[PDB]
Amino acid sequence: KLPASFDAREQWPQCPTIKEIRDQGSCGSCWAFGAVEAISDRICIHTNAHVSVEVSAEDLLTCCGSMCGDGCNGGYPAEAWNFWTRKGLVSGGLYESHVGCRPYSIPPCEHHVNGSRPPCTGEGDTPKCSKICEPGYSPTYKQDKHYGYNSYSVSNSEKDIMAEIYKNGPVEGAFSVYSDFLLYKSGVYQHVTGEMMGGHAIRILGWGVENGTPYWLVANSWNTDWGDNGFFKILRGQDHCGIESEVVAGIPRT
Repeated sequence: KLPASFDAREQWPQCPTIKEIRDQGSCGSCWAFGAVEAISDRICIHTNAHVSVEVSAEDLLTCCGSMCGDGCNGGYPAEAWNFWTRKGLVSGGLYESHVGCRPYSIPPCEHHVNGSRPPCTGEGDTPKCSKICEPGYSPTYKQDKHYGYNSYSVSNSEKDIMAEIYKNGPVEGAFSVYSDFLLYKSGVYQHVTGEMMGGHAIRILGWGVENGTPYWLVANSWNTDWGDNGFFKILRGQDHCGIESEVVAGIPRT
């Protein structure tokens, strides 16, 4: 029995990461961001908020290597969660936050919107895998690793995905980004036209029905000035743009 609407931000109010929107910068690291964001949320949910950390996008992006794909050139969500179970992920906050072991090294930028930051450019170089924490942070890189207990894909079934989010927290997903999605502002996105811009991985954290239209509540990784404060809603129940076909998650290892 699942609720008709659900928002992980309201279900687990003591988990700040669930509400946080990150910026992948000028790097096609969405595959890593959707994973570390969901993992962050799950670690907090898993420990009843006793442990709440921003898992490092940098660590995943830079240290997984070819197994996860091509760093800033694109990657595989499935392997992102596998890396978490196999090698673990240290903490790390936003660019220049000096938060955590390995904060993100790529600067934030304007993603399809005007703003005070520089406009995003084409996927840059992937930073090096540096297995050491930033100065002043404790514990050591090895000791700060947070491991996944397991990882799995979720079937292409809205009920299965809703049940997964309901029970275990936000998940990572991916969908086809068309040009008519770029200027999203609010409402339930439904693809009607546009050039297929490429697959994009994100974090799904809830669902609902807005004026009869069923939707998934999703966090993008394009900062807070893109979309609806960084989030968006997309049509649910018809594997729209493949939104229900690339869902992956996993349970944290204490």
